[PDB]
Amino acid sequence: SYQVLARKWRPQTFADVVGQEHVLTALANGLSLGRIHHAYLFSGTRGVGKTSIARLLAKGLNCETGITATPCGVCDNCREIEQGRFVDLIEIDAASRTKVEDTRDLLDNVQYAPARGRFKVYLIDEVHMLSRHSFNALLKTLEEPPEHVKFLLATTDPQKLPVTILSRCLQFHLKALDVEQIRHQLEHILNEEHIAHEPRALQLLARAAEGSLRDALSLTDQAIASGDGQVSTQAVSAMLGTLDDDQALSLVEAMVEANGERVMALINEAAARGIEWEALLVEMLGLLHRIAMVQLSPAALGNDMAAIELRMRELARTIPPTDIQLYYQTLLIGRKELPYAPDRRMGVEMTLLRALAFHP
Amino acid sequence: YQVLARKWRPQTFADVVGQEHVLTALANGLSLGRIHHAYLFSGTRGVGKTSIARLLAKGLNCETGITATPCGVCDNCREIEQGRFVDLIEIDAASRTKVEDTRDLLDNVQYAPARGRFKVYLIDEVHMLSRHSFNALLKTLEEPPEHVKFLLATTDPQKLPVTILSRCLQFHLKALDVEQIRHQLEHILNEEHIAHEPRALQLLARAAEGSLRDALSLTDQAIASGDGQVSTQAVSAMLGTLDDDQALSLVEAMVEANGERVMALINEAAARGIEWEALLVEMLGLLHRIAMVQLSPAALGNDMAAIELRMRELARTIPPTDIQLYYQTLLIGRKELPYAPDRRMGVEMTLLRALAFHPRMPLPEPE
Amino acid sequence: SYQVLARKWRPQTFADVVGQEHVLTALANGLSLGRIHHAYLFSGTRGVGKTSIARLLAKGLNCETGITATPCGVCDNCREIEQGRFVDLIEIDAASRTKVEDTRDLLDNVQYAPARGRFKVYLIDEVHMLSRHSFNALLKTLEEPPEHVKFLLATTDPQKLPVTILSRCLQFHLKALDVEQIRHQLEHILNEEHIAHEPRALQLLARAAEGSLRDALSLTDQAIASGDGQVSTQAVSAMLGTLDDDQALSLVEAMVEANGERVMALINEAAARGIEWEALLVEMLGLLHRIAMVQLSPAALGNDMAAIELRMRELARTIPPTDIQLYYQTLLIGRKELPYAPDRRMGVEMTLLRALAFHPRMPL
Amino acid sequence: MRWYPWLRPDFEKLVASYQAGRGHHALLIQALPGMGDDALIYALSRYLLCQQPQGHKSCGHCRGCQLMQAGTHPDYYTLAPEKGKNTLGVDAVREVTEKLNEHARLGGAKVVWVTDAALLTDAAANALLKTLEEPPAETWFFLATREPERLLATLRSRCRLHYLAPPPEQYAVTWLSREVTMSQDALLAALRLSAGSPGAALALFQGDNWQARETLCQALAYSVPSGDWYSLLAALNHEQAPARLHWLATLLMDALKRHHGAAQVTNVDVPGLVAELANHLSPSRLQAILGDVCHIREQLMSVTGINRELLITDLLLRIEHYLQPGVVLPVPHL
Amino acid sequence: TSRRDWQLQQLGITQWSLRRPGALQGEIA
Amino acid sequence: MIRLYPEQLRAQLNEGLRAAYLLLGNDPLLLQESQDAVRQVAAAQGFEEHHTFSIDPNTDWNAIFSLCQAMSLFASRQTLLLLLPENGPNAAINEQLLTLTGLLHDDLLLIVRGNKLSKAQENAAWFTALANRSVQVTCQTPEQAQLPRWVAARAKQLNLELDDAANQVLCYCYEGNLLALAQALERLSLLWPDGKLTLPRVEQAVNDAAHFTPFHWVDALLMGKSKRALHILQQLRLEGSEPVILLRTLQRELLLLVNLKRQSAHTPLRALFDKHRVWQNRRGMMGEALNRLSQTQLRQAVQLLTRTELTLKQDYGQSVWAELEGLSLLLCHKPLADVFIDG
DNA sequence: TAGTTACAACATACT
DNA sequence: TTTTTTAGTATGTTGTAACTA
Ligand SMILES: Nc1ncnc2c1ncn2[C@@H]1O[C@H](COP(=O)(O)OP(=O)(O)O)[C@@H](O)[C@H]1O
Ligand SMILES: Nc1ncnc2c1ncn2[C@@H]1O[C@H](COP(=O)(O)OP(=O)(O)O)[C@@H](O)[C@H]1O
Ligand SMILES: Nc1ncnc2c1ncn2[C@@H]1O[C@H](COP(=O)(O)OP(=O)(O)O)[C@@H](O)[C@H]1O
Ligand code: ALF
Ligand code: ALF
Ligand code: ALF
Ligand SMILES: [Mg+2]
Ligand SMILES: [Mg+2]
Ligand SMILES: [Mg+2]
Ligand SMILES: [Zn+2]
Ligand SMILES: [Zn+2]
Ligand SMILES: [Zn+2]
Ligand SMILES: [Zn+2]
Repeated sequence: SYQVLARKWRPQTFADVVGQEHVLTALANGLSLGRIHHAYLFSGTRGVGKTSIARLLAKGLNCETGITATPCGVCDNCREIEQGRFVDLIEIDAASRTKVEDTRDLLDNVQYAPARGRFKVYLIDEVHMLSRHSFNALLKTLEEPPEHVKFLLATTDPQKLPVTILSRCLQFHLKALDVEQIRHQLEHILNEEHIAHEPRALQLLARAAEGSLRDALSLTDQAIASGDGQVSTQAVSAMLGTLDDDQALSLVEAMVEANGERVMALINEAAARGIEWEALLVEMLGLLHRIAMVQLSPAALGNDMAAIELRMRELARTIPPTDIQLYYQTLLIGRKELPYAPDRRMGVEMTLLRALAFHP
Repeated sequence: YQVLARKWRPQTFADVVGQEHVLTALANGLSLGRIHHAYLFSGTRGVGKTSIARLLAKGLNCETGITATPCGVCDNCREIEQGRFVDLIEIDAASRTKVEDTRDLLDNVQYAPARGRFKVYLIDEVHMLSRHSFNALLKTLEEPPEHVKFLLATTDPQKLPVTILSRCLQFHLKALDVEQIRHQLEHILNEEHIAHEPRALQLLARAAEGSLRDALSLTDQAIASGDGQVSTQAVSAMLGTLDDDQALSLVEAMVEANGERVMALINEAAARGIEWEALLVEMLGLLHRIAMVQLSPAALGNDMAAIELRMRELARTIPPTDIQLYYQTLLIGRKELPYAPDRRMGVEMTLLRALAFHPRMPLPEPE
Repeated sequence: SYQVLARKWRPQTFADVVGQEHVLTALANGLSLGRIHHAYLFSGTRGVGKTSIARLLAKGLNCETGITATPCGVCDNCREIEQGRFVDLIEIDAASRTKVEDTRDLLDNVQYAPARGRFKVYLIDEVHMLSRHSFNALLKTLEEPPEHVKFLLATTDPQKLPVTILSRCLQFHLKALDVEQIRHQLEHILNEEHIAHEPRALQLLARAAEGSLRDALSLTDQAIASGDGQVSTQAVSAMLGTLDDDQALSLVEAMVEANGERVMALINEAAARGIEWEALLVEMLGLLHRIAMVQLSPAALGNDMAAIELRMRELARTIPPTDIQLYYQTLLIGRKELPYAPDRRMGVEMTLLRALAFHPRMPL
Repeated sequence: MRWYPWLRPDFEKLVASYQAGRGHHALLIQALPGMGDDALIYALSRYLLCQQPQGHKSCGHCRGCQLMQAGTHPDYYTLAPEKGKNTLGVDAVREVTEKLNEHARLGGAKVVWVTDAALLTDAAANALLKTLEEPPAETWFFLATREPERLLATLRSRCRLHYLAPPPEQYAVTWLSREVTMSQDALLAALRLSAGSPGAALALFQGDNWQARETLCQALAYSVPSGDWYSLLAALNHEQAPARLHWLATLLMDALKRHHGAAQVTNVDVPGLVAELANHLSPSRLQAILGDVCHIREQLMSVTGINRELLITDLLLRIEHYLQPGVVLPVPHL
Repeated sequence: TSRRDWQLQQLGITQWSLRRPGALQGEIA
Repeated sequence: MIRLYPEQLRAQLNEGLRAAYLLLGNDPLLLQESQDAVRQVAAAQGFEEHHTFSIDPNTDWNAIFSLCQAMSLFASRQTLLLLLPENGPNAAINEQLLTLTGLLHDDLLLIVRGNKLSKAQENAAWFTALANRSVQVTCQTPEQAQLPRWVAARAKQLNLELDDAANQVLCYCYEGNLLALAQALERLSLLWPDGKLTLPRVEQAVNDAAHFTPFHWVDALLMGKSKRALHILQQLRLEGSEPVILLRTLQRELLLLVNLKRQSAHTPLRALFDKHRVWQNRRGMMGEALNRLSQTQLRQAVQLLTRTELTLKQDYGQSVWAELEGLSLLLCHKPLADVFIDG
């Protein structure tokens, strides 16, 4: 019955979630006061936990003890909702039920009283792609639902929804989790699972997660599977191609001076070794941004990057700020068009060749 | 306990906010007695199409008689409020689109009303009806019996056939204004015994964007966050918008080529914990407002009174061309922001681009 | 009470019909000379008088006096037809009866002779809503019709009808009901109804009708209610302003004239209506593109936009071609950058500002 | 579906995870065409469906193996585009998803193979998210993609990524020289054209594609001196236009690289053609031509139902316009 | 041409030059 | 199988009759008139009952056989009317038809109506069977060149006087739609019993209704008739023609002009037409078109056409018609500024 | 012992 | 005299045949 971390560690209580304090505080206050609304809408980026919060909210509403913001988790209703076989909790996969006739059948169902619980929650997920007829059908019932029905909605792209449906529901916008929050969660999960880990390894995984905790756990499983059951800096670095010491710095220096032979040789050597081309561009962008900051203020440069401090400062004193902008812009275009190039290496060569023409 | 939008509804013509022109026409018609047989209501969301139509049905079937001021106490009035009046037939066109349903409706118009003076058919979201459904209603709508009236409400009347429009009187509602929304919120909160502040209500009204249902929905959310109080601090955090003073200060630093101050503001903004997309949007908004003021003195609204003089001096000093360069530079930065390695890096680099290409004080270029 | 203007003032004689000379004249000659066809088709814009003429023709054929172009309007047959309770006149709403199951029952009793009339006339309204089988059944009975029956067809979509049915009937295409003709009828109705009016009020309503007389009556009834029993130019002008939807053309005129105040006023009222700003730019681009082609050739403008032909023509003559190109190019750039603007409302305003003043500096 | 020597190490690692009972229900494998990714997936699926496994290899004699060999298995689902269709619709995805929820017919595991997730439509991808996130007990998904970036972000977050690296160039060229008989220059050119993926280069030699390339080079050799680029329409107008456009782009890049001065060039078998390109064209023109050739190629592959002759005809006429003096050139946008 | 406008051209930013100063109603300066 | 015209059909029927009549065409008006005339003649000769049916692959082949077997040696005079397949006759239809030819009696009459038969279908077995038993009449819609003669002759039939100006107006407003034109003359006669019609009289009772095809639009562009090109586009848009069809029809001709123009510099133009199998009647328009147009204009037209195609396929824009109007004016030799071209 | 469900053909709208 | 068409997903109406209440 093995299940991946992303499925095993789903929150079962409000205190177990990471971040989203404002959303939890608003929900907790409403239940305590009694200002319970009909329709709730959760929006945000992927992996933030819209479904987890919505499922927790349903548990509190139908809990045996009462309408509370801290579900017991032991009563019959709580456990069944966790398993996912609760009669009153109706979950609809809007991605596979785009047909309007499915929606019409749902509306005729709401007229009946709940079986056991005191509320009949209709959790609709991926609601951002229902047919236009399906949305319009919900308008009349969603405006004035019966006393004993609640609607919970989750979506990733609320821009597609009609303006009319949005006006009838409370909107909770969730923010992407911070790097520190992601790193703390990963360390807690690994510690509970008794798995070896290192400080820098977690930092690399959290940085690459790009604010999505779902993606962070997916990378963690990939590293563990290929890391011989352990997470190590060398294993993670080999997982996602990371430049070691000065691979990006040497390339940009050749590019600025407009030396074709050096740039091509560096690219050829890099290709033979084997690296992530996207990672190469990201690091090159980072150096250009740092050089621009140094020109604004010499103290901007951090003390950590003292190995190449002399080389970077020399570039700042030599290259006008305007030229740095052109190089920064060109590399952004290269990253934009990299997936659509005939080959990843070919796209990079085009990007570098374009930049070499800027120099007089 | 109950939802504000559902609990607070207009039960009389005096309780509606705005839409005076529509009410004047309806009041005159009922008083004179020149009652049509097909009304069409149009407008944006949350403007009061259904509320106005429901009120009209109350007046026609009131026990006292056909009056523009329903008593609200007789049996007919109260039942219509509860939505269980026999002679008031409400049809959800969104859920009843097939022509078969429409033909069933036309087979019941002949029968006389049970108790009410008229049998009123209220069709909501009528623009969802199928093409065949429209033509089925086309013939009967022109010459209905003496004891039937048709009320139609649609958000997008452009979808209806041209023939249907010519057969009915069409009233087009208008979006509520900021002042009208603010006054209604003050009345509702005061009647609900909930504390509030002048600035919080202005923000809620501004975010409503010409709708009253939106304002009530935001008010319910704000009350929950503030634990029964609607404070400016709670609302500002909820909307995720920083005060215009911080945004204006950052713009003032940018125009004067004071890079050190710009970096300091960014660091403070980072500590605050606000999305970096919001900062660019607000900076773009202020620059656009300056251009509008530079076009005409009356462009500036009453909401931005606190920083009225600060923006006026900026418009006088900065030439129009410089405003365009700053505005366009931020737009390009916003396009490329997703592709930057980090949000801070994208925003910071965008600002440095403006300083590098400053019209009068560029950054020092080394030899 | 007081009925409705449309229902109350139904035409009852060939003289009461406004315009449509090329239709009434042909019918009068045919009835007088006895040359009568078996199938008649009426086509035209909505609310132009297709049904009204059909009933008058039916009453004339079935009148007690005989086949006369001018019905007496007093005999028993005439009054019953007007009241709509005449047995020999069968009126069918094809829109509400589309399935062939009902059509067969209707066509079974065509063989029987009329009970109390010279002819048994079948009136079909919205005949373009009949299924494929219904057309086949109708065509079958129409190929060899008895000499004692007639078929009158009224529709606004003659294209949908099969070519076979079209070739076996004479079709009259009613024309748009002018502008002055609508005004004259409104003046006649109002003074006969004892309602005050002014010359300006009638002219504004006539133009808003746009060739449909039913629309004018509907607007006139609305204006009376707004004016509290009177039709004043002030009340009418306010009502029309609330229903205006020609913002895009107004913006172009204000843009060319360089009136910042006028442009902002148009935007404010447009926002109150709730227009989609993306749509507004697209239609403005179409108007600018259309004007440019009109300059290239006078025939580039068709009859689809006859309502605003005069305004479009004036812009082409005055505005030099270069200005149109510059305005069109500026709007193209504005549309591309609209998604990234702080707000859609702000995006349109900024683009219009760049149209009034400022011009792009192209390479080289 | 040919099993290649270099798939030996990768296959062993994946089997160990499943053999240990700690596998991932969703696996995404990225590899260039001709890398034998289908064979790796096929071997894994065969092992999973076997009822009496014998180490890593399947027994080949149980009922599951017999049904799999016959080509029909109750619990083996495949999602591929139709014969005439170039995309996978949403109806097929919903068909498989409904069947998965039912109890296993044979009582064993259920495996779903997606031939190419890059061909999924937007509607199809979203319908697969809910089932892929929390599939029922004993359900395994396998996906193959050429570029995970194009894949939907939400979908890509569901699966575990696995990357197959091409073998070293020296190993690859030796393998090809044993498979076919060609000169070293020809072998190097084919391998580099295929982005260093063996098997894809083998496809060029075994088929008639190599003759088409020679015709294009001869036509391009005549066009460059006279400048009548319109004559190349005959050699480019074909059902395999995207492949030929890629070849033309490679020639332009090599000439441009030679102009700056470099050692490695993709087209090593034809030094003469690249020399002529550098002499008769300037670096600025080469970049402009290269940019649009890549752009038009993307439109041809991406846009469905787009006419081919019109696009290529416009390209050649447009290119001829650039070669004229005093003509501006395109710049990349954002 | 100058280097400033050429770099802006390559950077993807257009320059707007005032055409009808009479349209603006204020102390534009 | 003697090809004739509908005008001569009445004279031919008066002289004598035959067992079968096979009239082919694409003009509904002419087919109806011929059908009515044959029916009237048959009724006069003593026919009492008539039958109508349709022949096509969808129609059961065995059903056609039963209809053929329905004929009997001893039976009353009957008339059978058939309609050719919409797509065209095939081998199975030929077998059914030639079976009918074997089963023929004087009592039964055969009438088939439909589109013109291709040269391949002319040599069908059924066609050879009715070589002498049937007559043929063409019912193709006259072209604009031959239209005014037809209008004048039809007017003379109804003893009406039409001026030259009136004739042009009727052709202009009813080009390709004879059914409307036929009834239009009838309505005018009712309005004016005098029988003489002038320009002011006809204009009052004439509306706009015409049918065009994409080939007509392409022909106008080559000739340079800007007025017709815009008029044709407006009619096509009102009808509801698919824009994609127009693009493809123009694409083949436009690409051919580019190829001919480019390669005609050093060789005589006559050879190019011969090797491209250019139709003889179209040589005149092709030759003048190349001289009028230039290479620069051709490139712009191709570029404009390409952008329009891309917008339709992916952007799903509804402004395709506006682009077509701009392209039409470009090909009419009148200069068109940039910004409209190439976006 | 007669009606309902499923399938086929044709038309329309939005991406 | 003979040439003409992008593709996918969703909704609605009418008519006919086979299987079940
Ligand atoms: N705020 C959070 N707190 C704890 N875990 C989270 C949070 N957000 C996401 N996760 C983890 O990510 C996994 C998927 O999250 P999910 O509920 O699917 O979010 P979404 O609805 O955005 O896909 C969960 O199993 C959970 O372990
Ligand atoms: N003019 C108005 N006056 C008072 N309340 C209004 C008005 N317009 C809208 N509302 C409020 O908005 C809520 C929803 O309005 P609704 O009936 O849905 O209008 P619509 O039918 O136009 O969407 C109502 O509960 C009502 O209280
Ligand atoms: N030619 C006309 N003369 C007078 N009134 C007309 C005329 N055409 C239309 N109307 C007015 O329009 C109203 C409705 O006409 P209607 O019967 O709907 O015509 P249609 O069938 O063309 O829609 C009538 O009350 C009539 O007064
Ligand atoms: F919010 Al998700 F899968 F990322 F439902
Ligand atoms: F009920 Al509404 F606009 F949302 F009329
Ligand atoms: F056009 Al009508 F009744 F509306 F004939
Ligand atoms: Mg979710
Ligand atoms: Mg409503
Ligand atoms: Mg009518
Ligand atoms: Zn509990
Ligand atoms: Zn009352
Ligand atoms: Zn009479
Ligand atoms: Zn086995």
